[PDB]
Amino acid sequence: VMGPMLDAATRKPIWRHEILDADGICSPGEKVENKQVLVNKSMPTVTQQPQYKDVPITYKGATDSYIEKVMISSNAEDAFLIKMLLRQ
Amino acid sequence: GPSGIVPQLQNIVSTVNLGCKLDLKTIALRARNAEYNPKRFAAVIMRIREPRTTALIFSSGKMVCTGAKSEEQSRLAARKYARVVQKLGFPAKFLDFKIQNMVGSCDVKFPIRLEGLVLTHQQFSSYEPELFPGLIYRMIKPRIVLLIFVSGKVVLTGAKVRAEIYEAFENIYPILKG
Amino acid sequence: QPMIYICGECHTENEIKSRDPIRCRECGYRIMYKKRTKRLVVFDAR
Amino acid sequence: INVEIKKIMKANEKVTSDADPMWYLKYLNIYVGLPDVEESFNVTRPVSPHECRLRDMTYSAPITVDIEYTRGSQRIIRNALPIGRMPIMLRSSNCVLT
Amino acid sequence: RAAQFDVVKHMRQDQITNGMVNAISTGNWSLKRFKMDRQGVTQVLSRLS
Amino acid sequence: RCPDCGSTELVEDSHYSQSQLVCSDCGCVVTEGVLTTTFSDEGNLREVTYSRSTGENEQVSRSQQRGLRRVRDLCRVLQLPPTFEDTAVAYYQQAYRHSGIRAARLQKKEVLVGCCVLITCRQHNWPLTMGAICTLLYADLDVFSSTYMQIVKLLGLDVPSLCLAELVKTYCSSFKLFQASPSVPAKYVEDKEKMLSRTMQLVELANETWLVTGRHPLPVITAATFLAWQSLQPADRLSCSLARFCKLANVDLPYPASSRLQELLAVLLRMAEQLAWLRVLRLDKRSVVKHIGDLLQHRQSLVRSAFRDLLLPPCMLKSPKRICPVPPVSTVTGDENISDSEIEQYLRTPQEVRDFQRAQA
Ligand SMILES: [Zn+2]
Ligand SMILES: [Zn+2]
Repeated sequence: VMGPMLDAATRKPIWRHEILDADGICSPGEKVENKQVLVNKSMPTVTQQPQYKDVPITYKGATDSYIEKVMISSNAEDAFLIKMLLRQ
Repeated sequence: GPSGIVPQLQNIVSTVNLGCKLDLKTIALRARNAEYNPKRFAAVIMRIREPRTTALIFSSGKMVCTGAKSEEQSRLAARKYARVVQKLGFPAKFLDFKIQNMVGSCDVKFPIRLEGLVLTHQQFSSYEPELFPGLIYRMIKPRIVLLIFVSGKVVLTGAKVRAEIYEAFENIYPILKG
Repeated sequence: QPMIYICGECHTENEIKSRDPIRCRECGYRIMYKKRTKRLVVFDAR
Repeated sequence: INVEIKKIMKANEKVTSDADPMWYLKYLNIYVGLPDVEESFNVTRPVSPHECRLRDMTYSAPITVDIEYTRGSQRIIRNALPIGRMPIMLRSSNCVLT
Repeated sequence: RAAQFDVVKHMRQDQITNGMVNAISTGNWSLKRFKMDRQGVTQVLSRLS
Repeated sequence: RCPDCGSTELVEDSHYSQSQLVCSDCGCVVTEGVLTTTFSDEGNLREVTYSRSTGENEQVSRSQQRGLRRVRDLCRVLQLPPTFEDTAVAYYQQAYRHSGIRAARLQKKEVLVGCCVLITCRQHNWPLTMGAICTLLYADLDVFSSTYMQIVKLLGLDVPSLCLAELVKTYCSSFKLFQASPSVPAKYVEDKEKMLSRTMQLVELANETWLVTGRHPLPVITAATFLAWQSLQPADRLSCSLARFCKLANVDLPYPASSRLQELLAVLLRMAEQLAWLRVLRLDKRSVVKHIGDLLQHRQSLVRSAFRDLLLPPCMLKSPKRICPVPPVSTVTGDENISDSEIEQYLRTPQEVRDFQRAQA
């Protein structure tokens, strides 16, 4: 996960990365709108350096939602896991 | 500069083409120092106390010599073996002398924290303490293989001339110090 | 500088900023939560 | 848990190979222990149901047997050999909650 | 091998756990002994209230 | 580029349900509508490995399929997550290409499977003793090592080092000291975390004192555990022996465990001499058992002070006044022949020739 890329003109993140924190994941208490991104994930094209391609977890829906909490954990297979709880 | 300690050679390996056919059984029979045991291996071994060396003779007309401290001593030992073979009745000759290997060792007189060396040189410095106490390091200029120990001693092998051992020691010394 | 997480029970501040396994430094727990956002938000009293 | 496992094990307590006989394998007893999770360095810790709900894991306990078998000699016994893992119904006899 | 082997080197663990865990989750209990293929024997607990 | 304006300000955008690409500079659609799969065929989806799709997996020799099945079964009998199994099978498949490895004897292939699963578990930092894996293979430890070095040299792959901390974590849990079993008195049950911390700090002390480099870690770890357990209640455990300890714990003690323990005791006395109360009390190897926590409390400063007095192999710490003496120069090889009676001395007389002929008749 890469941090929110920052606009060279206004010196702030582009609109689509509005709510992301410095570590590329949403921040509890913020308001998300339709078509923003919750987790700026990119994965490598292995399917000389392997190029990555982006696959963000976008938020869909007809109404804005508020984020209540965001947790992190690792399984035994060292797979990171993120769960978000959205409110209306 | 050096720490005042020069690497010391411990073994030298050399071989020659005898250029004639030989019989293992005849050499074993006619020589006091010969050992022959075809049931285990089809070759005759040789020993002389000066230069202190062990050698082998083969019916194909080949000899290998080892145990000397210097390449000239190994050549002397090999020529002594060739003299013995010739006086045993074989028309042997000293053709195509070559040095194959020589082993040296040295010391730095300070403790070596091998973990740092493996953590900075893992690409070439193979460390594994379980099966073998010493660290193993292979370096390229020249093509030498090194063994390293916590007491500060080092063993060097794979060279042809003492200059290679000296060059390798001088290159490694700054790495050993830090 | 790094992002500070909150553990499961002890809620003592924890920090990762790397690919390390998610494990609290004090207790063996392996769950974390992000701290609340720094910015403000604006609500309607209706 | 308390009786039927024992009944099954007694119903299939023994086995042997037809080739090269006098070699056999006998079970003696079987147990189901308590719930836990595999830590990534071969250790375990007890876990409450809610942790499992959050981590998407499975809530289960280990199955262990004590075995008798022959290899040259017949005096070879193991006491705590695991065979598998059993899901645990919440609030049953072995659940942490009861 | 002429030297005797021990079965201890072939105590498989996955088959029991898979055979149970998947059986509960998918909700089918196929059994060759009775040629029985039962469906819909498990459900997700409904947390409406 | 926009056909209407030539610009490159095109941004893909979606209306309420229409996916489209619009020249944001001038508002002119250039690509709209898409085609996608459906959920009705989602449950019908299958998979064919690309290798099987390309016609591969038919060349697997019976011995190759046997060996990969060995990789799988070995991996699975240790309840490892499947990622390790698939990585190990990939490593074994990668190995199988070289002619010098496919051409080998059966035990070679078995040990290959062993060392392969070993390198994979090392890659994931997972601690495991080579002894146990040798126990789970028919082959012998020496051939195991020989092939291990052969393969690491052949492939030159990374070999992450075996961390001591993780090994302590794995090995400590193995004991039965922490449950009130009928076979052991309750006198010898403690807190697992306190025991772990005592042993952890002792092990790091041993590490920093040069007690671990170039030697077996399992005996030093065992000793540290024994002393930690004794120190947690010196009142009675001081009367217990390490042999009794391993009997109680059902642990195969390494032969050099006693020697490692003695070395650590010597280091312990060298440490005890630093502190005022300990040095005044004139302690000994036995009675010191009841101050190890105190020593560990102030480990760092006292050990830094003590180093100014290092540790090296005690065998060569016997004050060698001479180190690597320079041998005399004897590089001279003569001119052509320094002597000739040597050949006469190294050849048999006809009597001894007949004697040799009759020797082995
Ligand atoms: Zn915590
Ligand atoms: Zn345009």
